[PDB]
Amino acid sequence: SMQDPIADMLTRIRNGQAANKAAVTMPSSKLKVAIANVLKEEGFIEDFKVEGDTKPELELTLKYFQGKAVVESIQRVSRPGLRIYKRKDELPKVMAGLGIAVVSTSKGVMTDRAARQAGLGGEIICYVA
Amino acid sequence: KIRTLQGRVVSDKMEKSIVVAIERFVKHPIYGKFIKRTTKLHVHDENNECGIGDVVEIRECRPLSKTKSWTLVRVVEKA
Amino acid sequence: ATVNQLVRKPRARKVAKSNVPALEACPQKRGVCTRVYTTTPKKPNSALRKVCRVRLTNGFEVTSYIGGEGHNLQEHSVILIRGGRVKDLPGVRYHTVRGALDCSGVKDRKQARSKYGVKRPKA
RNA sequence: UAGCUAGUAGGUGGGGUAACGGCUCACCUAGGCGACGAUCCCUAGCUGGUCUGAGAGGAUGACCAGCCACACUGGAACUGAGACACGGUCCAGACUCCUACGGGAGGCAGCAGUGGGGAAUAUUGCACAAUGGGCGCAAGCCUGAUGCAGCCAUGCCGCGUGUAUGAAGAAGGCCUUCGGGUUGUAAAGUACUUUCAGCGGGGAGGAAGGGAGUAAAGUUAAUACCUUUGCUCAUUGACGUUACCCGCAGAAGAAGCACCGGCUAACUCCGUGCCAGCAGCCGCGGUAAUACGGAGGGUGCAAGCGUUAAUCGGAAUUACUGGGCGUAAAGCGCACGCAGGCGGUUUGUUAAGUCAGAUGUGAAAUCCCCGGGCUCAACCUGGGAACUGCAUCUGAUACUGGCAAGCUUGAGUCUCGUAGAGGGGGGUAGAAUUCCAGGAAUACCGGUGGCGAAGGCGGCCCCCUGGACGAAGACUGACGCUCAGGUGCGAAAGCGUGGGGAGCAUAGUCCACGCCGUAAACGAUGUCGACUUGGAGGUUGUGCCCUUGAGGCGUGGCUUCCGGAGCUAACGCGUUAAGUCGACCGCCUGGGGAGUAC
Ligand SMILES: [Mg+2]
Repeated sequence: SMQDPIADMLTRIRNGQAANKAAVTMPSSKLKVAIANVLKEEGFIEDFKVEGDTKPELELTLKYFQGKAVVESIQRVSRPGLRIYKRKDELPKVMAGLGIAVVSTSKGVMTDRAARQAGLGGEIICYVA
Repeated sequence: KIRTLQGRVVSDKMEKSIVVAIERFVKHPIYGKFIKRTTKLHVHDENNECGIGDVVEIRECRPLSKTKSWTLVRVVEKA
Repeated sequence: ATVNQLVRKPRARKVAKSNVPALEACPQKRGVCTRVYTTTPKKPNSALRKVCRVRLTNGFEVTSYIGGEGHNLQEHSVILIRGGRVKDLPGVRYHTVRGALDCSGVKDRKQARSKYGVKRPKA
């Protein structure tokens, strides 16, 4: 990317959700390992392998259950220059809470249940559905 | 001790008196954007011990002159 | 638009103006009867209508339609205006209070009385 | 409206106020504020909240409550704890008033009233009985603040104007195809009850204090006096011939108003015939008007109903949650860029951004939820929640941000070649072409080529210069992308000054020095970056491969031509986007008047 590494990643993934390729790959900062170690665990994709040490870079495995593809409607919201630092008792539940809401907390990125369990919100990263 | 408001020096063409701007973020009240806004307030100091371009710690004081109600405490930056 | 195009200048309005300029924030103004004119409407209509130009009290002079079923106007006395423009005649953007100071009612309507100077007939 | 400002901006000093002070007077210093909108002209009192909106947001500031400003119009002060002083003084005037002409009085932006301008907004009311105020040792005085009463459907929430039964489906009205139908169980007539108003009689609480007596452990002469506590009588309301309860008549006093073509709930007939007329838009009327006028019947609402005026809503129709620009209004003709906005990649670190935790604080009253009181409801009300806020301590380090340290892909310099109407100057000169000499500029290549940021630029060779490209290496370590103003380059003509005159429009066209910035200056498609089915041709390279070749597989770059998904109102775009996005800039919000008035 030039001027957001995480926004321009989220174009790269769901273009794989429009031709149903197997593996996708983007140049991977240490933040970017902490991105898809949430999407795997909540079940939206399957497996990933970092590789490279002068170009640290990922091998994400997609997940399309049918002709239907699992990662339906992912959206970045906090785009740079429009930071929305949510207080935690405003929190965006995604699609009546049926999805997950990736929030950049202190204690990590892994965020469904920061509403009650962790107990501190922050900058939204992206809605996920 | 109030907050020890950090600021800069903009100009010194005055007799024992300086001009301080202060960096300051804010939510823009209707759009939700962060505009870096700065103010401009005259500050009393005697020794001319800070130069044009430093970084200054400031508390309030008695209103000495017109247009100037802040004394220097100390300086944390050379020119 | 971009956020930093709405910042340095706000969203300006879409300004709305008044089309009853005999307000002065009022609903009814008094008038002293310049003439009675009998001009004609446009192409889809016929049958020339009854209008009067009116000398107001704010300082203006403007025209007004004298509807009903026949009128009673010697032309050096008082009327009262209502607004609510006629579509037909070019320039008449008013009405008259049918039954007011010096401009009495119409000769015996019996449906929709109150919008003209017709009161309860006999009972 | 882009410049403003000298007591202006600052410092020693005196002087000055209750207080810091340029608050003033001499002196020195030469500043101060400003695109994060100063001076300027126009307009306006500000908030808690009211209205509307699901929300954000939008117009509002009347009432009750907070805070300033002003007392006929300009001034200055005196007293005072407090004023630059509404029912005080002085200086003027101005109106206004009065005068023996010499002079004196005047101020409803107090309540109640007149004139008047007005669409229109009320009584020359009663009481100190309440709660507050002032003065007091209280008594009490005083209070056009408050407590009340008249005025007016201006608004809100009740409430009645009767309920049963009843057809022969009555006379009656209009419709009628003359079979009838409908009004209509409607009425009549039998049953039945009097709310409220009429009228009659008793009849809560808003009243505690105060004053009088009489008791107490009071402190002092131990019982004088007084202060406090408890007891006893008399008491004390404007409203108010009160609220409410009770008594008797007799269906008895009590129903309008708009619409009826479409949106929009309700229809048929007479009269009129593009005349009279309706109307919010669509529109109706020129012999059969479900729209005009009238009559029956219907609809909706109701003691009001319509009309007009006024704000939001529908309006995603100024869009932050919630828009758009290839043709529907809309991408500056094009370039670098200043202040602005925005970060590759790793570690350290700080804790401002933000999250968390409390502690302050957000006046009470409205809004909101459980709960009380008026016979219910409006309304009055107890407690909560909420007031989305700002300031402080403690905590958190993932993102972001300043400081410190790095690494190679963004970018950038070098080497090295390659292709080319990129220009500037200098002269050159014909495949061609009028006059008696020379003005012009390409025939060919010439094209879907090719250059450049665009307008653009084509003879030939050299000269100074401009950009891109490829093959490798090398090192710089974020050094970048974008742009309001800003400054350049700017098709024709026109014009200026200095000449010419053929091809041929009589200057001008042509060179040149200066203005002029204009246009289909129309990819009618800002810019950079990364991603996604493609297929055939263009042209520039250059790696591998018997190069064994004109040639294959790659692999660079830009430009064509048709087309998937996706998208678009279509038409269509479609790896050079308009498709999925991110950062930033320009611009539009119905047509005419108008690229015009000043
Ligand atoms: Mg009583």
